[PDB]
Amino acid sequence: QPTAPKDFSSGFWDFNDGTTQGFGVNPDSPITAINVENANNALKISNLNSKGSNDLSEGNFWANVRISADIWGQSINIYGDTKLTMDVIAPTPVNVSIAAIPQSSTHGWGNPTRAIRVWTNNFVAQTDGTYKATLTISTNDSPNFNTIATDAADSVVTNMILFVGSNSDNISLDNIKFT
Ligand SMILES: OC[C@H]1O[C@@H](O[C@H]2[C@H](O)[C@@H](O)[C@H](O[C@H]3[C@H](O)[C@@H](O)[C@H](O[C@H]4[C@H](O)[C@@H](O)[C@H](O)O[C@@H]4CO)O[C@@H]3CO)O[C@@H]2CO)[C@H](O)[C@@H](O)[C@@H]1O
Ligand SMILES: [Ca+2]
Repeated sequence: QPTAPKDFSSGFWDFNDGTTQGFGVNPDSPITAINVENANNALKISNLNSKGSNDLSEGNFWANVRISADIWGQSINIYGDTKLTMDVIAPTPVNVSIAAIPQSSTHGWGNPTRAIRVWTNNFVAQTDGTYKATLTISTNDSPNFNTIATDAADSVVTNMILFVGSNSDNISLDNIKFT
């Protein structure tokens, strides 16, 4: 049930248009019974723990669910960029593991070198009641990200795959952007 973006004028995924802005379970995901929807102007990913998408290690993110913006219909020039950052939102401080594989027309895949984790102690309470952590993926963590960001001949991200793991059946991603 992924839904195309209605407004991507910010140049990054802010999920403020009520859509999953192209995101949904990836065809090659080992896990599929994961819910991906828009809630509270964010990308809400439910049941990660119940479906075994809870690997929190650095190199076994292969066991986690893979999501991708297959019906995104947009793109982002990332030449010269060095980071992929996003806010992880949850009602209580949880643990979330994220590995990413940005894709371009000529650089379709690269095995992530490592997944980046934010642990409970990384979450800060928000006045809205929820807790939020800032997760950042460097080009050092994703070779395909480094390849695209350093390839002036083809530095346009046309899609992306995220490996998402958590010990919480309720987390949200928001403001996923390259900088
Ligand atoms: O073709 C246009 C279409 O492409 C979509 O992207 C595809 C990639 O093109 C495709 O290469 C990629 O395939 C992955 C596959 O999903 C992985 O599961 C698999 O992983 C391998 C790993 O590479 C090996 O090193 C390791 O030893 O084993 C694992 C599995 O055992 O690797 C292949 C790549 O070789 O899948 C993408 C989609 O999931 C774009 O997303 C889309 O936008 C384009 O339209
Ligand atoms: Ca938002």
